[PDB]
Amino acid sequence: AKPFELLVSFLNTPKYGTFDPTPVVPVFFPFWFGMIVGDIGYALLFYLVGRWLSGYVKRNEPLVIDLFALKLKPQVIGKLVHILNWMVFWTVVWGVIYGEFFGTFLEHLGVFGTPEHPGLIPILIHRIDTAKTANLLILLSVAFGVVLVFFGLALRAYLGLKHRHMAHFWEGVGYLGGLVGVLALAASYLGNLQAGWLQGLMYLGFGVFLLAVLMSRIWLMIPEIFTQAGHILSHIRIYAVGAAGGILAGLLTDVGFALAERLGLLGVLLGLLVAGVLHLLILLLTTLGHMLQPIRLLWVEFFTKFGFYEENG
Amino acid sequence: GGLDRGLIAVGMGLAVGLAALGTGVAQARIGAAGVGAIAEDRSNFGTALIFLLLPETLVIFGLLIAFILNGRL
Amino acid sequence: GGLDRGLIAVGMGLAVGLAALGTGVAQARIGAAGVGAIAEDRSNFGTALIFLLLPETLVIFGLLIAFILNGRL
Amino acid sequence: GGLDRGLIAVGMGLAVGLAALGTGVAQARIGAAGVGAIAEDRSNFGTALIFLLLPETLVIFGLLIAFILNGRL
Amino acid sequence: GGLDRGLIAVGMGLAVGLAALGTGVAQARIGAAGVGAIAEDRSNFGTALIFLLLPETLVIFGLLIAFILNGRL
Amino acid sequence: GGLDRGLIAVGMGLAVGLAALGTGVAQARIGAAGVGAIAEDRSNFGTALIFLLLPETLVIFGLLIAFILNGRL
Amino acid sequence: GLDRGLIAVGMGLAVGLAALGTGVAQARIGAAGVGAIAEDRSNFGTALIFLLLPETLVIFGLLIAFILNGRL
Amino acid sequence: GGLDRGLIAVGMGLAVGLAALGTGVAQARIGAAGVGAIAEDRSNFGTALIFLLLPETLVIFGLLIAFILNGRL
Amino acid sequence: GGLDRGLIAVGMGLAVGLAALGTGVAQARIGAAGVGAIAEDRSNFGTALIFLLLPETLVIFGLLIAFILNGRL
Amino acid sequence: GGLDRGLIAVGMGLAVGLAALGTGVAQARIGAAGVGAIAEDRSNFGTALIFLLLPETLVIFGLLIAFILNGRL
Amino acid sequence: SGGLDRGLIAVGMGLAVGLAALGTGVAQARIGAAGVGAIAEDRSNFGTALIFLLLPETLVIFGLLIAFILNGRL
Amino acid sequence: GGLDRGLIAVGMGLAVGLAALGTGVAQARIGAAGVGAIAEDRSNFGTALIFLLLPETLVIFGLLIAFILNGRL
Amino acid sequence: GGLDRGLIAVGMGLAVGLAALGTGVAQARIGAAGVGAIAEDRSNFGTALIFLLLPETLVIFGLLIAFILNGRL
Repeated sequence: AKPFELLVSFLNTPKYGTFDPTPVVPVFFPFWFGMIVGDIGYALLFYLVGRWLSGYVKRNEPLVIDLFALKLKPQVIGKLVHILNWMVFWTVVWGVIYGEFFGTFLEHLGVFGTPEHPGLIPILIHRIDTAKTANLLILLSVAFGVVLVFFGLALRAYLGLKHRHMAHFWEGVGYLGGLVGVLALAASYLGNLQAGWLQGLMYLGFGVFLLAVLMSRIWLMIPEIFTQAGHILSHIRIYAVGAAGGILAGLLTDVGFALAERLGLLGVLLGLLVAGVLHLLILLLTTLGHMLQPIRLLWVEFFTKFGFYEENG
Repeated sequence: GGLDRGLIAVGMGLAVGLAALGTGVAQARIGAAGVGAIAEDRSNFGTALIFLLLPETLVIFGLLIAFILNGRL
Repeated sequence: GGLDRGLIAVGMGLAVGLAALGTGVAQARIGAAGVGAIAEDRSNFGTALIFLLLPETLVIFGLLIAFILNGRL
Repeated sequence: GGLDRGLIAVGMGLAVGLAALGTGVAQARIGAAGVGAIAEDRSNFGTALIFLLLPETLVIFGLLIAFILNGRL
Repeated sequence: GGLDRGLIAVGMGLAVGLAALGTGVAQARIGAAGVGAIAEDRSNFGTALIFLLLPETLVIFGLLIAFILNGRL
Repeated sequence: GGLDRGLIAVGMGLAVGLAALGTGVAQARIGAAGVGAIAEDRSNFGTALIFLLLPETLVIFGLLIAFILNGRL
Repeated sequence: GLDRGLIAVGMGLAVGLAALGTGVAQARIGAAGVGAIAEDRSNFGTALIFLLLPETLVIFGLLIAFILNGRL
Repeated sequence: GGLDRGLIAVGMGLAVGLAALGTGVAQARIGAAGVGAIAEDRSNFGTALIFLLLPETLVIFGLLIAFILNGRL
Repeated sequence: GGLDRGLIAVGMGLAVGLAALGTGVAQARIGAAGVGAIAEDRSNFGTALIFLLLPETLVIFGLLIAFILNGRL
Repeated sequence: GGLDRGLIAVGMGLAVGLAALGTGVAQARIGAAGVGAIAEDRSNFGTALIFLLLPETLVIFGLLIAFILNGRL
Repeated sequence: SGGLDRGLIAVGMGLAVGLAALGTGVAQARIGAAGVGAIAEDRSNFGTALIFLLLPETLVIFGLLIAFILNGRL
Repeated sequence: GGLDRGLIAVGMGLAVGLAALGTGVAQARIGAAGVGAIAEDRSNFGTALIFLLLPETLVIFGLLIAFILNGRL
Repeated sequence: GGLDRGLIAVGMGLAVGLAALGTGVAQARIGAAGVGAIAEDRSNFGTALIFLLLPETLVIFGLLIAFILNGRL
């Protein structure tokens, strides 16, 4: 649990007497990356890269990046090797439930079982069944964000109470009332209505919002409630990025299998060569493409909902 | 067999594309200015950065309209 | 025929989209000017940010008229 | 339901959207120059307020047109 | 009535919106120059407002075009 | 019969709107430069007015074209 | 007679696009001309000529409009 | 199929209009260059004139091809 | 029938293309600024890479709605 | 029938139109630069001539395309 | 599944890939211009310029893969 | 069905025209820079000719597309 | 064949034209800078040539997509 605080350390310290925000991101960030990737083959070559990095570690002498002039971390390099271990087993398990990696190997024979294609292991999720299941998966993605938003508001209320800073606590209470009201109302109106049950709780949430606002009468931040709605809605990208990556990998394996079939008896060699070359280059691009999104999300939403950009310790 | 579904698709496509165009137009200038400000200061960091995050609500609006018109289906 | 509501839907989508992009083309220039002025200033940023958040009511108008024209259904 | 109603909705939406675009393209330049002035003077702030508020009648004019078209609907 | 009412609706809508954007870019350049002058002179307000109000007559042109055609329907 | 009057009217609308666009585009730059000149001069208002009164003949052409079109209607 | 509406919209965008072309032309040349005016009262008449010059474009557009009107 | 002549006309009209726009921007820039040259010299006026009378061959192409396609009718 | 699916395809294609365009122009401006800053510094490069690789939310939402439309089969 | 040649005429007109537009786009900048050089120089006139006369390729190609499509007509 | 649907999805392909290519060119214009302006006197930092200019091509590959999969629907 | 032939004519025309516009907008800045450089140098004209002649491949691609579509025709 | 072939043709033309024009504007800016640099330098020609070579991959994509969308015969 310890090493991730070094990653946190790249930004400023917080004011003393406040909450220590480190331990959440050890369990959350590799979770998010695993949700993204599912590319266990990249994890394999990545593990080889980690073997090379540990080769430097026993070669304790710190390298300098030629292009970027950056002296190595080696202690912090080992901290990396640990967090790389965390993200790699997360990658492994999410790719396991996404059992096709490199793409969908079951073209020529039953590598995996599907309701359509017979195979060895009946797999759970494909990229074709997501014609139906994407809605449910996106709902899960939304719930994922609302969980961390609730954690952030709870912590902010707790610190507002501890500091005897009751104004911010009251503003948080208003945030809760408005959030639950608009969330439940949108869920009812967009989805199934069922007005006989939930209309009262929507009205109560709105009443809580307005009561907190009126006790906090002084020209407050209804636009910031709108922005925090933007914040909770912003985390949807987690599904889309991984879906695009899986679609691309499936396209690459379709290309490889078609080259294996339509190009005669000798098409397998060239198909696998081209597929490997394209796969490695697209991964070279998309790994650095994908890596920074969840840390960006954690940064902006968590530390804006939390709010710490004051006095910098 | 109604033909309105493709109309729904093209309408939401226009909405989201126009929203993306406008927000990117914002992001270009404000990001360049933020690069200048942080490169000279580094203490205007978050203050410049939040301005980059401002126009995303314009995106999520048209996303919401697209979603409700999809849910009409 | 039922093909009517798809056309009104594309009208809503296009309208709100270009309202958003006009918002963005305003916001880019005014935000760049404001953030430069505050990088000089560091104090006038409250008036700067209210200037930024000022004109956005146009997309609110577009979405509300889209709302009522949808509720015509 | 009628085919023409989709047309009038489309026309209303595009009208108000292009009006919004004109409003934004005005607001960009005028707000940039105005805030450039106010950042150092801060005393002509009311004059800048009048300058920014003046061109806004176009969109409310357009939505009045949209309202009377809904009345004809 | 028929669809031709929808067609005249879209026609007046595009006319008035396109005139609106032209007036918008006009007011953009005019307001920029006007605030640049008025920050110092504070007396050319009359000619500045006259220059600003000039293209709004051109907007009124599209107003009367829409008026006569909706009288025709 | 039918199916034509709306077409001629949307033709009138697009013609007059495009004329409006061109006139406003001209008026923007020429008026902004004229404002700068007259602010620096305060005496050359007549020639500034002369330069501002140039473009509107295009809109005049468009509106008279619309007039002859709806006369042939 | 749908052809009447078709040719109407055709001449409409033709003359309108002509208006845009002359609009941008006059925008640039007049923007330069007014700055010239402050001392170029000697060259004032020439500035009038250069401003007036691009009108042949929109009169071509008007010619197209008239010949379409004659055809209909 | 008498509807042929309508799209014939719209095609030739948009052709000549777009050629006209190309010449419009061409003469805009070259006229700016010419008056900038005039600002320091008297004799270069005829040279600048022939430069700015260069690009009209494309619109004469457009109108002649429009005439000869009309001759098919 | 089935032409609705083609309408799906054109709507999603235009949506993702517009998002691509807006992201591309934003990247153009931010990349120019960042590469200038790095060419001066070479020590501030990571932040510039961040600013470059911020705005892809637009295109990923475009692909999101695109594959939603595809799965609407 | 006539629809066939109507479509091909539409294609001819649009193609030659934006070929002309591209020529105007190129010619504006190259002519401005050449005039700016030759105003002070008045010696490289033949080089100015060739640099201005170079880009006729796209319009001559479009003219040949129009001719071959009319031969198909 | 239809007659005209193949060409309809084809013009969809064209829209997507062409707009993506245009956006990529828009990015590449400014970034390459600035990079070559620097490397004119630098002659050493071509690497950072090239790693800048390569990364917009993701915007290309999104459009081309979308066109490819909708064509693979066939 | 010759309307298919009209369609392919439209496609060929739009392809070649858009390629023409692209090579023209290239040639604008390329020729401007080249003529400035050769006014400075007077001897480096061969490289300038090469750099101006390079973008021909686009209109080449358009014309070969047109040729092969006629061959299918 | 059929009308679907013409739709194929217009889609292919749209794609290749957009790709050509994007490459054109990219080459415009980068080649202006490169022409200047090689005008003073004469030695870094490899960088300029490879920089002009790199955007052509987009119209190569256009080549391949046009070929495969022609392969339906």
